[PDB]
Amino acid sequence: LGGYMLGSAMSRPIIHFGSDYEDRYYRENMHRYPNQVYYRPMDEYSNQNNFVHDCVNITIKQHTVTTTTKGENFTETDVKMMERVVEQMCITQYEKESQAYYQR
Repeated sequence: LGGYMLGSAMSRPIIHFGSDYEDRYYRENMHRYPNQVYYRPMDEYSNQNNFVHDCVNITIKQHTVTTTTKGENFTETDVKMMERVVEQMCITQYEKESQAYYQR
């Protein structure tokens, strides 16, 4: 966390995996997953998935670590469901300042 920020929530997205089962599983148990993602300003690694994967892994880690506190682990399914969400948020965060940076 040594030099990041918490810039916006972007509610709780819905991301239709392609299985009615997962689509319920998430819609029940979404609250354990995030509604905000940490990130940094553009300092290298800023184009397609580069920036997104870095902030994703931090926020998926922050969830991991919040649940090593409570006495849980997110199994890899929950983690992959989180990654869908945490990516969708961070892509939106790229689509703010970086789009002004590439405006001129």
